[PDB]
Amino acid sequence: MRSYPAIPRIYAETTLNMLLKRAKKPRVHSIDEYLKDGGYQALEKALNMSPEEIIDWVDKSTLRGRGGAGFPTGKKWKFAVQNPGPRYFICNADESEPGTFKDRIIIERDPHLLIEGIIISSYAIGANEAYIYIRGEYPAGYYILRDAIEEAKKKGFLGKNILGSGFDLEIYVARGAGAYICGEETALIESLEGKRGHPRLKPPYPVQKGLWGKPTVVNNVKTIANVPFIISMGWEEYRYIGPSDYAGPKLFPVSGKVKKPGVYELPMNTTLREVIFKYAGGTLGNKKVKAVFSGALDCFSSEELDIPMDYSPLGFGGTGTVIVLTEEDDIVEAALKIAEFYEHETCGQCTPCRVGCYEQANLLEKIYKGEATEQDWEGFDFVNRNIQPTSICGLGAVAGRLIRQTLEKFPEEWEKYR
Amino acid sequence: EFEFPEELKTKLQEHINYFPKKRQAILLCLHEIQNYYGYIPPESLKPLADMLELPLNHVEGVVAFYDMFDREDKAKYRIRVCVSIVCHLMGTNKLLKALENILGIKPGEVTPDGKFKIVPVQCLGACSEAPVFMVNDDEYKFESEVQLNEILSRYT
Ligand SMILES: Cc1cc2c(cc1C)N(C[C@H](O)[C@H](O)[C@H](O)COP(=O)(O)O)c1[nH]c(=O)[nH]c(=O)c1N2
Ligand code: SF4
Ligand code: FES
Ligand SMILES: [Cl-]
Ligand code: NA
Ligand code: NA
Ligand code: NA
Ligand code: NA
Ligand code: NA
Ligand code: NA
Repeated sequence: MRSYPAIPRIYAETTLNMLLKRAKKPRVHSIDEYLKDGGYQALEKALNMSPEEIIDWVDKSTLRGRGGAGFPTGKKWKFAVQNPGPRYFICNADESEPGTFKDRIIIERDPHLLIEGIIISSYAIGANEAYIYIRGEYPAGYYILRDAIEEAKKKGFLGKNILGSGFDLEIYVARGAGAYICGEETALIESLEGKRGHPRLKPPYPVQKGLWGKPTVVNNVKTIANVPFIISMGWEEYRYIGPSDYAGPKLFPVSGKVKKPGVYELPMNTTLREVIFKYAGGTLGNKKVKAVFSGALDCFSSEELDIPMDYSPLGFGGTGTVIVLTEEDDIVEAALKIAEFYEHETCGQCTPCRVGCYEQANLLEKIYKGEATEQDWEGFDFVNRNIQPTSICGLGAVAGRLIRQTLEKFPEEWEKYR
Repeated sequence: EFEFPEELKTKLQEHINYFPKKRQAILLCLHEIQNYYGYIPPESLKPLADMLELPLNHVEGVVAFYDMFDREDKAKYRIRVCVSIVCHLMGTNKLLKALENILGIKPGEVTPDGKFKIVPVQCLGACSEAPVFMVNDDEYKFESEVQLNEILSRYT
């Protein structure tokens, strides 16, 4: 039996039986087991279709990006193909945001779903070279993908003239080495070109100018994973899954003070309360929910649990990452941990980001330890509001966001530190 | 001067020949070097620069940017402990205390026999199984001191 590094068995549960159909089980599903559930047949179907028709189905699916900005996938592919080739396809598997551990279970348990979607996607946009960029702290995933890619090649789904279609593809797997910024799509590309992970000024978008200056689609693991399903069922059936306006399965990583922490494949009409109480089994010790941290992006109070988990103007949004804190949990100490993350992850290109992420964390620690001066307090307020100016990526745009929200929604807890 | 052993230079070449361009293999090459020596030996950078057809400056800048790489301390086993939000809520401090009791060291430190180094890391992407730690490529939830002790005993 081919042995991989030890991986914790993250709990996974689905009501939709799609992205988690196999990945609900904590083991590697290899190609024979995947082929037996009709795997790779959406590929065979896609190869009998024009690249344009595939683009068109994916568009009419209303599929939107799962890396957290929600950009329409079909529209993204259209933009790339309107520019001359050669073109490149990149699967973004960096998943390094706190509270986020969903992309990894697809990689580790159902590699072939991902690979199948990479091939269809590559063919749709005319790319003959694709890449998975997987974070370095995911060693088992790396080795699982390398082996699954070889299985796929052996059975003839990769290489030259795949299934007699005249379409060539090699998938290369790159590893990271400790940087959340390399999940930002331009920083990822820089790292693939063998450089440091410094984000580029956008526009240009990668679909115009990306890897080696050429048109490049960067899609997230889960986005790609929906592609085999769209081709398999047709775009009409995919759009019947969940709300008309938020179509498709969504994976929700629920962590913190919950009885049943793990990954939940649910439709997007699900509420935040239903995720924690109906699906994740309630709280540890039945304590009151104080806050939910949407990864390192937002902070929801216990008065905002009856919102839907969609990109709605009044929805949770983000990536549906649910870290739960209960009534006895120090919100200021939690914010510090969020401050420490951005401090370690700024690339340093933009000055307000470089200094702001540093100083936010440095000053917030002074506050937490009760060694902050009056000016340290007022400076902390100022820098938290001034990390964003001149920033070229979304890190510097958000590095003060969650913390601001704690200040505003838990003012009485902060005053205890003053 | 510094030359890489034959069994290792082979693997670096495999990496270099794998991607369409040599320079794309820098991170895999550095993971390999660190896997072989226990750390990134400072004298390894120049020869690798030559194999990737890159300036030494370039390579050194890369080693500095990527946190997994260590140019300072050799260790047979790196114990990556998550110090981010979820593991903290669930008992990062209990794992560190248990590591202190068993191994006698704190984050940043190496055992005197050069066998274990404790490296504090950001979210390892296993937050549901917090508190999380890795021993080289192996990843685990921490439950107790006794449980920790048994796991570490497996690294000889
Ligand atoms: C700081 C930071 C960090 C990340 C990102 C952005 C930023 C600003 N993005 C999103 C990324 O830029 C881009 O939207 C996706 O790669 C394309 O995903 P879709 O497939 O369209 O969702 C991102 N996406 C992803 O797939 N995995 C990740 O780990 C991250 N991390
Ligand atoms: S905003 Fe921050 S992380 Fe993004 S490019 Fe600028 S310095 Fe780097
Ligand atoms: S916060 Fe520790 S693994 Fe995510
Ligand atoms: Cl999703
Ligand atoms: Na199997
Ligand atoms: Na990374
Ligand atoms: Na760091
Ligand atoms: Na501290
Ligand atoms: Na001070
Ligand atoms: Na990990």
